[PDB]
Amino acid sequence: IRRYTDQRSLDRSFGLVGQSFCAALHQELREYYRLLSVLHSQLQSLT
Amino acid sequence: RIHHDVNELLSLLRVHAEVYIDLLQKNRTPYVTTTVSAHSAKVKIAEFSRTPEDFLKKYDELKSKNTRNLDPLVYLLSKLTEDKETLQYLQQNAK
Amino acid sequence: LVHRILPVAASYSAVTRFIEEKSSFEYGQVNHALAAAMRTLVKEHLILVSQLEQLHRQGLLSLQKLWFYIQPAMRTMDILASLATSVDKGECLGGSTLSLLHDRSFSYTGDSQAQELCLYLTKAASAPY
Amino acid sequence: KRGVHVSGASPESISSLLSEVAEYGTCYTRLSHFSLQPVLDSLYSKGLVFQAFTSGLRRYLQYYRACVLSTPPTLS
Amino acid sequence: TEEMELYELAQAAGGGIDPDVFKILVDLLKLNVAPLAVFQMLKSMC
Repeated sequence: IRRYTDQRSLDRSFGLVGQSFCAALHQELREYYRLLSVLHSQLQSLT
Repeated sequence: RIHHDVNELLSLLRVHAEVYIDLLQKNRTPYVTTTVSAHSAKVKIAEFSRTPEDFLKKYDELKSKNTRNLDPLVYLLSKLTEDKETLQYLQQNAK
Repeated sequence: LVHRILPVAASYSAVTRFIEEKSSFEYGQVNHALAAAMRTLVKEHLILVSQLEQLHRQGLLSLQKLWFYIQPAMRTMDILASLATSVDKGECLGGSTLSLLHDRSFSYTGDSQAQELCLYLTKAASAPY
Repeated sequence: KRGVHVSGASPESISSLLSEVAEYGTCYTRLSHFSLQPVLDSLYSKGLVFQAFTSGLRRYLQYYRACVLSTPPTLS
Repeated sequence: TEEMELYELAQAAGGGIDPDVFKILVDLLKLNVAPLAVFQMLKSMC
Protein backbone atom coordinates (compact mmCIF):
# COMPACT_ATOMS: atom_id res chain seq x y z
CA ILE A 1 0.00 0.00 0.00
CA ARG A 2 2.90 2.37 0.76
CA ARG A 3 4.70 1.62 -2.52
CA TYR A 4 1.54 2.02 -4.61
CA THR A 5 0.58 5.12 -2.62
CA ASP A 6 3.83 7.09 -2.98
CA GLN A 7 4.41 5.86 -6.56
CA ARG A 8 0.94 7.15 -7.52
CA SER A 9 1.09 10.37 -5.48
CA LEU A 10 4.46 11.38 -6.98
CA ASP A 11 2.88 11.43 -10.47
CA ARG A 12 1.95 15.05 -11.23
CA SER A 13 -0.22 13.95 -14.18
CA PHE A 14 -2.31 11.74 -11.86
CA GLY A 15 -4.30 14.78 -10.73
CA LEU A 16 -6.17 15.88 -7.63
CA VAL A 17 -8.50 12.86 -7.84
CA GLY A 18 -5.70 10.46 -7.01
CA GLN A 19 -3.46 12.84 -5.08
CA SER A 20 -6.10 13.45 -2.39
CA PHE A 21 -6.94 9.74 -2.66
CA CYS A 22 -3.32 8.76 -1.93
CA ALA A 23 -3.22 11.46 0.78
CA ALA A 24 -6.11 9.61 2.43
CA LEU A 25 -4.06 6.43 2.03
CA HIS A 26 -1.16 8.21 3.75
CA GLN A 27 -3.33 9.32 6.68
CA GLU A 28 -4.82 5.84 7.04
CA LEU A 29 -1.25 4.52 7.14
CA ARG A 30 -0.51 7.05 9.91
CA GLU A 31 -3.57 5.76 11.78
CA TYR A 32 -2.35 2.21 11.08
CA TYR A 33 0.97 3.00 12.83
CA ARG A 34 -0.75 3.32 16.24
CA LEU A 35 -1.16 -0.32 17.26
CA LEU A 36 2.39 -1.45 16.42
CA SER A 37 3.68 0.19 19.62
CA VAL A 38 0.73 -1.35 21.56
CA LEU A 39 1.81 -4.84 20.47
CA HIS A 40 5.23 -3.76 21.83
CA SER A 41 4.00 -2.32 25.14
CA GLN A 42 1.68 -5.22 26.02
CA LEU A 43 4.81 -7.42 26.06
CA GLN A 44 6.65 -4.64 27.95
CA SER A 45 -6.10 -12.67 26.97
CA LEU A 46 -3.64 -11.82 24.17
CA THR A 47 -2.48 -15.39 23.40
CA ARG B 1 -51.16 -18.12 -18.78
CA ILE B 2 -48.87 -20.52 -20.69
CA HIS B 3 -51.03 -23.64 -20.43
CA HIS B 4 -50.49 -24.53 -24.11
CA ASP B 5 -47.18 -26.39 -23.83
CA VAL B 6 -47.38 -27.95 -20.35
CA ASN B 7 -51.14 -28.38 -19.73
CA GLU B 8 -52.87 -28.60 -23.11
CA LEU B 9 -50.01 -30.52 -24.75
CA LEU B 10 -49.46 -32.58 -21.60
CA SER B 11 -53.18 -33.41 -21.54
CA LEU B 12 -53.07 -34.32 -25.24
CA LEU B 13 -49.92 -36.44 -24.84
CA ARG B 14 -51.66 -39.02 -22.64
CA VAL B 15 -52.38 -42.31 -24.39
CA HIS B 16 -55.91 -42.69 -22.98
CA ALA B 17 -65.61 -36.23 -20.28
CA GLU B 18 -62.39 -34.95 -18.70
CA VAL B 19 -60.51 -34.23 -21.93
CA TYR B 20 -60.55 -30.47 -21.32
CA ILE B 21 -61.43 -30.79 -17.61
CA ASP B 22 -58.09 -32.42 -16.77
CA LEU B 23 -56.36 -29.06 -17.23
CA LEU B 24 -58.89 -27.49 -14.85
CA GLN B 25 -58.25 -30.34 -12.41
CA LYS B 26 -54.48 -29.73 -12.74
CA ASN B 27 -54.94 -25.94 -12.86
CA ARG B 28 -51.59 -24.87 -11.42
CA THR B 29 -51.03 -21.43 -9.88
CA PRO B 30 -47.67 -19.91 -10.99
CA TYR B 31 -47.42 -17.68 -7.86
CA VAL B 32 -47.07 -20.56 -5.37
CA THR B 33 -44.29 -22.76 -3.97
CA THR B 34 -46.37 -24.92 -1.57
CA THR B 35 -44.84 -28.41 -1.65
CA VAL B 36 -46.73 -31.08 0.32
CA SER B 37 -43.54 -33.13 0.87
CA ALA B 38 -41.98 -34.09 4.19
CA HIS B 39 -38.92 -35.92 5.52
CA SER B 40 -41.05 -39.06 5.99
CA ALA B 41 -41.26 -39.46 2.20
CA LYS B 42 -37.53 -40.24 1.90
CA VAL B 43 -38.19 -43.95 2.60
CA LYS B 44 -40.07 -44.40 -0.69
CA ILE B 45 -36.88 -45.58 -2.43
CA ALA B 46 -36.38 -48.36 0.13
CA GLU B 47 -39.04 -50.55 -1.51
CA PHE B 48 -37.00 -50.71 -4.74
CA SER B 49 -33.98 -52.50 -3.28
CA ARG B 50 -32.52 -53.83 -6.52
CA THR B 51 -29.37 -51.83 -5.71
CA PRO B 52 -30.22 -49.73 -2.66
CA GLU B 53 -26.85 -48.00 -2.20
CA ASP B 54 -27.27 -46.51 -5.70
CA PHE B 55 -30.88 -45.77 -4.86
CA LEU B 56 -30.25 -43.90 -1.59
CA LYS B 57 -27.07 -42.09 -2.69
CA LYS B 58 -28.78 -40.10 -5.45
CA TYR B 59 -30.93 -37.89 -3.22
CA ASP B 60 -28.06 -36.06 -1.49
CA GLU B 61 -26.47 -35.35 -4.88
CA LEU B 62 -29.79 -34.08 -6.25
CA LYS B 63 -30.12 -31.84 -3.19
CA SER B 64 -26.50 -30.70 -3.63
CA LYS B 65 -27.41 -29.69 -7.18
CA ASN B 66 -28.51 -26.05 -7.30
CA THR B 67 -32.09 -26.71 -8.48
CA ARG B 68 -35.05 -26.32 -6.12
CA ASN B 69 -37.25 -28.74 -8.10
CA LEU B 70 -36.45 -31.85 -6.03
CA ASP B 71 -39.08 -30.92 -3.42
CA PRO B 72 -42.38 -31.83 -5.18
CA LEU B 73 -41.23 -35.38 -6.03
CA VAL B 74 -42.60 -37.00 -2.85
CA TYR B 75 -45.68 -38.47 -4.54
CA LEU B 76 -43.69 -38.98 -7.75
CA LEU B 77 -41.17 -41.19 -5.92
CA SER B 78 -44.00 -43.56 -4.98
CA LYS B 79 -45.63 -43.06 -8.42
CA LEU B 80 -48.37 -45.46 -9.58
CA THR B 81 -49.27 -48.45 -7.41
CA GLU B 82 -50.67 -50.26 -10.47
CA ASP B 83 -48.33 -52.83 -12.00
CA LYS B 84 -46.23 -50.95 -14.58
CA GLU B 85 -49.02 -48.68 -15.79
CA THR B 86 -46.54 -45.98 -16.89
CA LEU B 87 -43.21 -47.83 -17.10
CA GLN B 88 -44.24 -50.61 -19.49
CA TYR B 89 -45.54 -48.31 -22.23
CA LEU B 90 -41.97 -47.32 -23.19
CA GLN B 91 -41.25 -50.91 -24.28
CA GLN B 92 -44.27 -50.77 -26.59
CA ASN B 93 -43.28 -47.28 -27.78
CA ALA B 94 -39.71 -48.33 -28.63
CA LYS B 95 -41.01 -50.85 -31.19
CA LEU C 1 -8.38 -38.70 23.50
CA VAL C 2 -6.39 -36.57 21.06
CA HIS C 3 -9.03 -37.49 18.46
CA ARG C 4 -11.60 -36.12 20.92
CA ILE C 5 -10.03 -32.67 20.42
CA LEU C 6 -9.13 -33.03 16.71
CA PRO C 7 -12.57 -32.17 15.15
CA VAL C 8 -13.08 -28.75 16.84
CA ALA C 9 -9.56 -27.75 15.78
CA ALA C 10 -10.36 -29.15 12.32
CA SER C 11 -13.64 -27.17 12.28
CA TYR C 12 -11.67 -23.91 12.84
CA SER C 13 -9.71 -24.34 9.57
CA ALA C 14 -12.98 -24.57 7.60
CA VAL C 15 -14.24 -21.32 9.15
CA THR C 16 -11.12 -19.16 8.64
CA ARG C 17 -11.32 -20.40 5.05
CA PHE C 18 -14.93 -19.18 5.10
CA ILE C 19 -13.38 -15.78 5.85
CA GLU C 20 -10.75 -15.83 3.12
CA GLU C 21 -13.07 -16.92 0.30
CA LYS C 22 -16.52 -15.51 1.17
CA SER C 23 -14.99 -12.10 2.00
CA SER C 24 -13.37 -11.82 -1.41
CA PHE C 25 -15.88 -9.50 -3.08
CA GLU C 26 -17.08 -11.61 -6.09
CA TYR C 27 -19.67 -13.84 -4.29
CA GLY C 28 -22.52 -11.36 -3.51
CA GLN C 29 -24.03 -8.80 -1.09
CA VAL C 30 -25.59 -11.33 1.29
CA ASN C 31 -22.48 -13.54 1.27
CA HIS C 32 -19.83 -10.91 2.17
CA ALA C 33 -22.03 -9.84 5.11
CA LEU C 34 -21.94 -13.43 6.41
CA ALA C 35 -18.14 -13.47 6.28
CA ALA C 36 -18.15 -10.07 8.03
CA ALA C 37 -19.52 -11.86 11.11
CA MET C 38 -17.41 -14.98 10.52
CA ARG C 39 -14.53 -12.55 10.99
CA THR C 40 -15.91 -12.18 14.52
CA LEU C 41 -16.43 -15.93 14.99
CA VAL C 42 -12.78 -16.85 14.29
CA LYS C 43 -11.49 -14.30 16.83
CA GLU C 44 -14.19 -15.47 19.29
CA HIS C 45 -12.96 -19.07 18.98
CA LEU C 46 -9.30 -17.99 19.18
CA ILE C 47 -10.07 -15.78 22.22
CA LEU C 48 -11.65 -18.90 23.75
CA VAL C 49 -8.45 -20.86 22.99
CA SER C 50 -6.44 -17.96 24.49
CA GLN C 51 -8.10 -18.83 27.85
CA LEU C 52 -6.33 -22.25 27.68
CA GLU C 53 -3.19 -21.92 25.51
CA GLN C 54 -1.23 -20.20 28.35
CA LEU C 55 -1.70 -23.12 30.74
CA HIS C 56 1.13 -25.55 29.74
CA ARG C 57 3.65 -23.55 31.87
CA GLN C 58 1.58 -24.34 35.04
CA GLY C 59 -0.13 -27.69 34.24
CA LEU C 60 -3.86 -27.00 34.73
CA LEU C 61 -4.71 -28.89 31.49
CA SER C 62 -5.16 -32.66 31.25
CA LEU C 63 -6.00 -34.94 28.34
CA GLN C 64 -9.20 -36.52 29.71
CA LYS C 65 -10.70 -33.26 31.02
CA LEU C 66 -9.89 -31.14 27.95
CA TRP C 67 -12.93 -32.98 26.55
CA PHE C 68 -14.92 -31.64 29.53
CA TYR C 69 -13.56 -28.13 28.82
CA ILE C 70 -14.42 -28.33 25.09
CA GLN C 71 -17.92 -29.85 25.35
CA PRO C 72 -19.74 -26.53 26.00
CA ALA C 73 -17.09 -24.68 23.98
CA MET C 74 -17.69 -26.18 20.51
CA ARG C 75 -20.94 -24.21 20.23
CA THR C 76 -19.06 -21.01 19.41
CA MET C 77 -17.29 -22.87 16.56
CA ASP C 78 -18.85 -26.19 15.46
CA ILE C 79 -22.10 -24.74 14.06
CA LEU C 80 -20.42 -23.04 11.10
CA ALA C 81 -19.01 -26.10 9.27
CA SER C 82 -22.62 -26.63 8.12
CA LEU C 83 -23.10 -22.92 7.29
CA ALA C 84 -20.35 -23.48 4.71
CA THR C 85 -22.46 -26.14 2.91
CA SER C 86 -25.39 -23.70 3.26
CA VAL C 87 -23.68 -21.22 0.93
CA ASP C 88 -21.56 -23.70 -1.11
CA LYS C 89 -24.60 -25.59 -2.51
CA GLY C 90 -24.47 -23.84 -5.89
CA GLU C 91 -22.66 -20.65 -4.92
CA CYS C 92 -25.95 -19.23 -3.68
CA LEU C 93 -26.53 -15.48 -3.27
CA GLY C 94 -29.19 -12.84 -2.52
CA GLY C 95 -32.72 -13.75 -1.48
CA SER C 96 -32.19 -17.28 -2.81
CA THR C 97 -29.68 -17.96 -0.01
CA LEU C 98 -31.57 -15.87 2.60
CA SER C 99 -34.49 -18.32 2.24
CA LEU C 100 -32.13 -21.13 3.26
CA LEU C 101 -30.63 -19.07 6.08
CA HIS C 102 -34.20 -18.15 7.09
CA ASP C 103 -35.22 -21.81 7.46
CA ARG C 104 -31.82 -22.50 9.09
CA SER C 105 -32.57 -19.76 11.69
CA PHE C 106 -35.16 -22.16 13.20
CA SER C 107 -33.32 -25.39 12.37
CA TYR C 108 -31.99 -27.14 15.49
CA THR C 109 -34.47 -27.29 18.36
CA GLY C 110 -33.55 -30.27 20.58
CA ASP C 111 -30.06 -29.03 21.51
CA SER C 112 -30.92 -25.46 20.46
CA GLN C 113 -27.40 -24.07 20.23
CA ALA C 114 -27.16 -24.16 16.42
CA GLN C 115 -30.12 -21.77 16.02
CA GLU C 116 -28.51 -18.62 17.41
CA LEU C 117 -25.47 -18.57 15.10
CA CYS C 118 -27.67 -18.94 12.01
CA LEU C 119 -30.05 -16.34 13.44
CA TYR C 120 -27.28 -13.85 14.27
CA LEU C 121 -25.66 -14.39 10.87
CA THR C 122 -29.03 -13.79 9.14
CA LYS C 123 -29.32 -10.50 11.08
CA ALA C 124 -25.97 -9.32 9.65
CA ALA C 125 -26.42 -10.95 6.22
CA SER C 126 -30.00 -9.85 5.39
CA ALA C 127 -29.60 -6.21 6.51
CA PRO C 128 -28.09 -4.90 3.19
CA TYR C 129 -30.62 -6.91 1.08
CA LYS D 1 -6.61 -60.31 33.58
CA ARG D 2 -7.54 -63.98 34.31
CA GLY D 3 -4.46 -65.81 35.60
CA VAL D 4 -6.04 -69.29 35.56
CA HIS D 5 -3.87 -71.61 37.76
CA VAL D 6 -0.48 -70.86 39.45
CA SER D 7 0.02 -67.16 38.48
CA GLY D 8 2.12 -65.99 41.45
CA ALA D 9 -0.03 -67.65 44.17
CA SER D 10 -3.58 -66.40 44.57
CA PRO D 11 -6.38 -69.03 44.76
CA GLU D 12 -9.76 -69.59 43.05
CA SER D 13 -11.37 -67.42 45.73
CA ILE D 14 -9.81 -64.24 44.36
CA SER D 15 -10.90 -65.20 40.84
CA SER D 16 -14.48 -65.37 42.16
CA LEU D 17 -14.15 -61.82 43.50
CA LEU D 18 -12.50 -60.46 40.35
CA SER D 19 -15.06 -62.11 38.04
CA GLU D 20 -17.77 -60.16 39.92
CA VAL D 21 -16.36 -56.78 38.89
CA ALA D 22 -16.12 -58.31 35.42
CA GLU D 23 -19.94 -58.17 35.53
CA TYR D 24 -20.15 -54.56 36.73
CA GLY D 25 -17.26 -53.66 34.43
CA THR D 26 -18.45 -55.17 31.16
CA CYS D 27 -21.87 -53.66 31.84
CA TYR D 28 -20.22 -50.25 32.29
CA THR D 29 -18.05 -50.70 29.19
CA ARG D 30 -21.03 -51.94 27.16
CA LEU D 31 -23.69 -49.57 28.52
CA SER D 32 -21.26 -46.66 28.06
CA HIS D 33 -20.38 -48.10 24.63
CA PHE D 34 -24.14 -48.11 24.05
CA SER D 35 -24.63 -44.54 25.32
CA LEU D 36 -21.43 -43.02 23.92
CA GLN D 37 -22.22 -42.47 20.23
CA PRO D 38 -24.45 -39.45 19.51
CA VAL D 39 -27.47 -39.52 17.24
CA LEU D 40 -27.46 -35.84 16.08
CA ASP D 41 -30.97 -36.32 14.64
CA SER D 42 -29.22 -38.38 11.94
CA LEU D 43 -29.38 -42.15 12.71
CA TYR D 44 -32.71 -42.54 10.81
CA SER D 45 -34.03 -45.06 13.39
CA LYS D 46 -33.96 -42.75 16.46
CA GLY D 47 -36.67 -40.16 17.09
CA LEU D 48 -35.48 -37.20 19.14
CA VAL D 49 -36.65 -38.52 22.55
CA PHE D 50 -33.84 -41.11 22.34
CA GLN D 51 -31.29 -38.26 22.11
CA ALA D 52 -32.39 -36.73 25.42
CA PHE D 53 -32.57 -40.23 26.91
CA THR D 54 -28.98 -40.97 25.84
CA SER D 55 -27.86 -37.55 27.14
CA GLY D 56 -29.21 -38.24 30.62
CA LEU D 57 -27.69 -41.71 30.40
CA ARG D 58 -24.30 -40.07 29.79
CA ARG D 59 -24.95 -37.71 32.72
CA TYR D 60 -25.31 -40.83 34.86
CA LEU D 61 -22.15 -42.41 33.43
CA GLN D 62 -20.28 -39.13 34.12
CA TYR D 63 -21.46 -39.22 37.74
CA TYR D 64 -20.23 -42.84 37.90
CA ARG D 65 -16.74 -41.85 36.74
CA ALA D 66 -16.77 -38.93 39.19
CA CYS D 67 -17.50 -41.45 41.96
CA VAL D 68 -14.97 -44.14 40.90
CA LEU D 69 -12.09 -41.67 40.44
CA SER D 70 -12.60 -39.96 43.86
CA THR D 71 -11.88 -43.30 45.57
CA PRO D 72 -8.50 -43.66 47.36
CA PRO D 73 -6.55 -46.62 45.92
CA THR D 74 -5.50 -47.26 49.56
CA LEU D 75 -8.44 -49.70 50.13
CA SER D 76 -8.54 -53.52 50.30
CA THR E 1 -35.32 -34.78 -20.63
CA GLU E 2 -31.77 -33.53 -21.37
CA GLU E 3 -31.08 -32.26 -17.84
CA MET E 4 -29.26 -33.44 -14.72
CA GLU E 5 -32.41 -33.32 -12.54
CA LEU E 6 -34.89 -34.34 -15.26
CA TYR E 7 -33.13 -37.50 -16.49
CA GLU E 8 -31.02 -38.89 -13.64
CA LEU E 9 -33.82 -38.68 -11.07
CA ALA E 10 -36.32 -40.38 -13.39
CA GLN E 11 -34.42 -43.71 -13.35
CA ALA E 12 -32.95 -43.87 -9.83
CA ALA E 13 -34.82 -46.46 -7.76
CA GLY E 14 -37.05 -48.46 -10.14
CA GLY E 15 -37.48 -45.91 -12.91
CA GLY E 16 -39.59 -46.02 -16.05
CA ILE E 17 -41.95 -43.52 -17.66
CA ASP E 18 -42.65 -42.09 -21.08
CA PRO E 19 -39.60 -39.85 -21.67
CA ASP E 20 -41.49 -36.82 -23.02
CA VAL E 21 -44.12 -37.11 -20.28
CA PHE E 22 -41.31 -37.49 -17.73
CA LYS E 23 -39.66 -34.33 -19.08
CA ILE E 24 -43.03 -32.56 -18.88
CA LEU E 25 -43.49 -33.74 -15.29
CA VAL E 26 -39.94 -32.63 -14.44
CA ASP E 27 -40.70 -29.24 -16.00
CA LEU E 28 -43.95 -29.09 -14.00
CA LEU E 29 -41.96 -28.76 -10.76
CA LYS E 30 -40.69 -25.41 -12.04
CA LEU E 31 -44.24 -24.39 -13.03
CA ASN E 32 -45.19 -23.95 -9.34
CA VAL E 33 -47.77 -26.75 -9.51
CA ALA E 34 -49.34 -28.42 -6.49
CA PRO E 35 -47.77 -31.92 -6.33
CA LEU E 36 -51.07 -33.78 -5.81
CA ALA E 37 -53.28 -32.06 -8.39
CA VAL E 38 -51.35 -32.95 -11.55
CA PHE E 39 -50.88 -36.56 -10.43
CA GLN E 40 -54.59 -36.79 -9.56
CA MET E 41 -55.54 -35.36 -12.96
CA LEU E 42 -53.24 -37.89 -14.64
CA LYS E 43 -54.52 -40.79 -12.52
CA SER E 44 -58.19 -39.86 -13.08
CA MET E 45 -57.75 -40.40 -16.84
CA CYS E 46 -54.99 -43.02 -17.06
